[PDB]
Amino acid sequence: GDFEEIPEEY
Amino acid sequence: ADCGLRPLFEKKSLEDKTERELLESYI
Amino acid sequence: IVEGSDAEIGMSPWQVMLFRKSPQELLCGASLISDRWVLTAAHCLLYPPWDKNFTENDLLVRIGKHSRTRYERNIEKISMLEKIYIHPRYNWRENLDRDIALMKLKKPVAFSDYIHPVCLPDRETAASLLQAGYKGRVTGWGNLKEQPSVLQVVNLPIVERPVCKDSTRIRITDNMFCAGYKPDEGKRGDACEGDSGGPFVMKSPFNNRWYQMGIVSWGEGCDRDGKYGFYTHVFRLKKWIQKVID
Ligand code: NA
Ligand code: NA
Repeated sequence: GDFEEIPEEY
Repeated sequence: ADCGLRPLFEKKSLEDKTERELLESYI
Repeated sequence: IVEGSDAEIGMSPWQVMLFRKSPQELLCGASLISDRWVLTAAHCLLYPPWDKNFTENDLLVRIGKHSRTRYERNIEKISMLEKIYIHPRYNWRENLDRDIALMKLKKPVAFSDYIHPVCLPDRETAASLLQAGYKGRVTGWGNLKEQPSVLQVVNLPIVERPVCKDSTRIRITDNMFCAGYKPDEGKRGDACEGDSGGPFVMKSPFNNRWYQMGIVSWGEGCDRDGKYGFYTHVFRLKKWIQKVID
């Protein structure tokens, strides 16, 4: 949410 | 058995800013 | 972490963030104990009073981090869980006795300047260091008061068992220890919400290695006068840890 997006791979 | 030896501190013989507070309490 | 400070880069290379896959958020702290095993609080995964019961697929392990919210490209590593093991006598109904869980990763993680396991105590290290007045260190991305940009650190003294017991109506067990300053001591600090499962570590003066003596478990409030932080006594549950790993 406040969290930058992680790579989709994960 | 290399546990507990940090690359950027113990491995380089560098101390972090407050580890000595802990040592000084081990009395 | 209340009344701590920003960690130095690489100061806690065993620090693990338990991450929720959807909604993406911080669940808890944890620690790296080998290239494939992660240690945390059972209440991080299972706490029926709050309808918490996470499965392997609900979660990710984020290792090597500093920033709470950012994706730390080329530095952190994100791992999937293969399996979760909760202590079979974990007491969620009463007092969180034996508040411990292991997480097995799908794949070994690569060690780096920012990713390195912590030691677990043997009996002699436990006996030497788990003494009233001796300080440990707890780290986390939890609340700053009853949200940090980066990993926080606080050093706190181990408290005498009768002082721990007299600070609460909860039944304390030999599987817990408490830490924190007394109101009369002036200094303060504590773990808080979101720091659950993170490590309480001490640096052995004998071999100069860091040992995880505790796991962030519970506290009445955060950093309250006359209250203390309670930690899972890792050496006391070492038999279970080893049996699981073995
Ligand atoms: Na009491
Ligand atoms: Na307190």
